[PDB]
Amino acid sequence: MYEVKEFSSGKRKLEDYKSIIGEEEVSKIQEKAEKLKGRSFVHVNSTSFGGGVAEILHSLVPLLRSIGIEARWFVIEGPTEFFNVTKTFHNALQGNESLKLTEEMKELYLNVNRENSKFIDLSSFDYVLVHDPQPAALIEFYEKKSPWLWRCHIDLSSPNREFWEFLRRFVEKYDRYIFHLPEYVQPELDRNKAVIMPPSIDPLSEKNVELKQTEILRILERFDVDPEKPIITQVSRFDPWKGIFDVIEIYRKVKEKIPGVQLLLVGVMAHDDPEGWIYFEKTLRKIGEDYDVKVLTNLIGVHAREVNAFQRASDVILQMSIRAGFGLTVTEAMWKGKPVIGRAVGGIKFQIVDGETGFLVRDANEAVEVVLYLLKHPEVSKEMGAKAKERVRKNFIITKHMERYLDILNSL
Ligand SMILES: O=c1ccn([C@@H]2O[C@H](COP(=O)(O)OP(=O)(O)O[C@H]3O[C@H](CO)[C@@H](O)[C@H](O)[C@H]3O)[C@@H](O)[C@H]2O)c(=O)[nH]1
Repeated sequence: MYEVKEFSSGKRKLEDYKSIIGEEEVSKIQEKAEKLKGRSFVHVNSTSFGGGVAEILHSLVPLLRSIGIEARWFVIEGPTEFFNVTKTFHNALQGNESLKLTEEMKELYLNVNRENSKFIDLSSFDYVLVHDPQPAALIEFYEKKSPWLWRCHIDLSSPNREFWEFLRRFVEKYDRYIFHLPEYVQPELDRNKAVIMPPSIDPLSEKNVELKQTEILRILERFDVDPEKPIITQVSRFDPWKGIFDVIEIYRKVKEKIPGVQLLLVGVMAHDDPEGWIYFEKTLRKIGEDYDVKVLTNLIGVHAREVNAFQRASDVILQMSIRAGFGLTVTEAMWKGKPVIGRAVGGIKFQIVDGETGFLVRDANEAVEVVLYLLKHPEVSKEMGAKAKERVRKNFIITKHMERYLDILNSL
């Protein structure tokens, strides 16, 4: 078990967001964190590098720090055979009821959880929070003297039975379980000690920070994207159920009346995600030699900062997911003042206030209508964008995410 101590984001302090949230909120926040001043609020997970969760802590911990709470962050160490197993666990918990949980696995998972719990005495802190499955078992290697919270960053609606019944022996021990959406809360758990806490975006990160026109134009020209013509964009993982092919049809029907329209299919995926690269290849084969369609991925040099650009340069952003999680992508777009058009699923039906911040449609033809409408009425589009930004500012910001943590600690 290791400890971060440093923070990439730097010294993320509430003050760094004052301009973004206003002083009434910066106060409302400071007030709620005084009643917990000097407390111990530690976090435990699997890494401080590869992961959005890690990126969240790098800003969330400093923040808690700078507001009177002695927040601290510990990580778990381990051999490949542990993460490969936890990878199986991860996929098993999210469907894929074709994986087998063997004893060799349980031994390794639990053991690794044993050795890592002898480096730091988590039970000595006022509040303990554990992130995802990898360290969920730490709770039975100490004598609780304070509340322990279980933060889940994945779906648990249709979990491989075998695997859930195992992880459940540890989860049920925590005082509270935290899920992104009220569809991830497995019934085997007491819905009174369950908590809905949507993920959040950080206004000051590479992905969301506001770039300067010159840079946006440098990234645009680099990927042969004409900013002087209209642009529609869908940011997402390349898999069979994200509407990627529907989007391609919306771009084509739209393109009959607006022959200059461009489509940006943006997606960052890990190189050990064969599934996603196959679907990627399939998309290119489907698009053919129509270069008004831009397939932009990290294979070609696209990362957080380029994604930022692509979203800012978009006139309309889509999310025709058939099956979706919370949809932080819709959150980022909304925060950038863009009207979103997407199916009503997962976090997409929650974030979009149809007809106000964006539109919830049922198919591609309904999608085509609204894209033309929006593109036709840039003022209506400016309006929908402005209100969608506010919804984010008042509901899904990292500072609002933290304030949610206070509310929970103030209720123990
Ligand atoms: O091509 C991409 C796709 C995503 N992002 C970033 O990732 C976030 C969006 O993630 P979403 O695209 O919101 O992630 P999910 O597809 O919802 O992740 C799935 O897989 C997760 C576990 O890995 C589960 O917890 C989720 O519920 C499940 O929906 C955004 O903030 C982006 O910054 C990119 O930069 N490029």
